Amino acid sequence: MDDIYKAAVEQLTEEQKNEFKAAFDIFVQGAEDGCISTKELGKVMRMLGQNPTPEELQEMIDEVDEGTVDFDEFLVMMVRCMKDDS
Ligand SMILES: [Ca+2]
Repeated sequence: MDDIYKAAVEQLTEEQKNEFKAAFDIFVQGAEDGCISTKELGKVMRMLGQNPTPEELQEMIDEVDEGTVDFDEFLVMMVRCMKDDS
């Protein structure tokens, strides 16, 4: 895994990582596919209680993308968004 991504992922509990993977898995044909689309990214995040805005999703795709989001990118984006709660 990318070392910076570890900055983010180390913030997650094991319970969180498992919950987040189960949510991500809803949005892929797991037998064939490892990424969700950029529209689905907002959906999985919202499934986990986050509410990213449309500008934010594009920014996150610009900054964290290594169109498509794999599981570790998704985790980093979750961590980012988790930190904008008020
Ligand atoms: Ca839990």
